[PDB]
Amino acid sequence: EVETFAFQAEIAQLMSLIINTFYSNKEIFLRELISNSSDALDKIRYESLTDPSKLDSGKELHINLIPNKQDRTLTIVDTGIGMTKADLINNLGTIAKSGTKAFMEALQAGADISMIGQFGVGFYSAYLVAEKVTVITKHNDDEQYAWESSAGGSFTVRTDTGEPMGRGTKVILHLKEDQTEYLEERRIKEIVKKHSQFIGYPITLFVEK
Ligand SMILES: NS(=O)(=O)c1ccc(C(F)(F)F)cc1Cl
Repeated sequence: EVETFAFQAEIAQLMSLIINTFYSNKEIFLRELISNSSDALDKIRYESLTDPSKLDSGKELHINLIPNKQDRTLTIVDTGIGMTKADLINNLGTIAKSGTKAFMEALQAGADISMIGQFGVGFYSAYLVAEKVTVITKHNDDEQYAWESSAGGSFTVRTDTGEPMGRGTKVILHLKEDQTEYLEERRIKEIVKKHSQFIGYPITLFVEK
């Protein structure tokens, strides 16, 4: 059973801008998603300081980067706090309407797309490199859900029948045909070293057969 939702008009506008603007510095998508992962890990760590049972769904706090050249996907997995179904529908836990408004004013006032994370909507930079994004998530207070969008104004949400996650979020980037450099080990390593050197969780880059 799949539910289909329309993006708020302002978020559809943000996604179209990300997809249509000529902007060569696409690599910042990975910094933005790793930063969201770290924020999510901070949240469950803070909750665990006063309630250790919040880690019963998994004590390890980490980020994994999983390229798959056969599927042409880059997956970013974190064991952070996760998202409820309500969170997913509400723009993946962001204040995306007000963040988009601030972001587009900044762009007309000299800013560039790499600054997206300062406006709290960095998730949508995934569409710099992905034709489709799937988000699998598990929050302690809800079931496991799958969010998905190929832009075009709509997204779907469904209960996830896939591999149980324990707790956290998995962002699956179905990469555009000309963006497969982000599946190469040396390219991913370079981006992590450049932009994510001060992330306070282990970032493990998986290798492929
Ligand atoms: N930037 S991201 O897609 O890797 C991401 C990571 C974690 C979370 C959450 F907080 F919910 F766990 C949400 C997102 Cl959207």
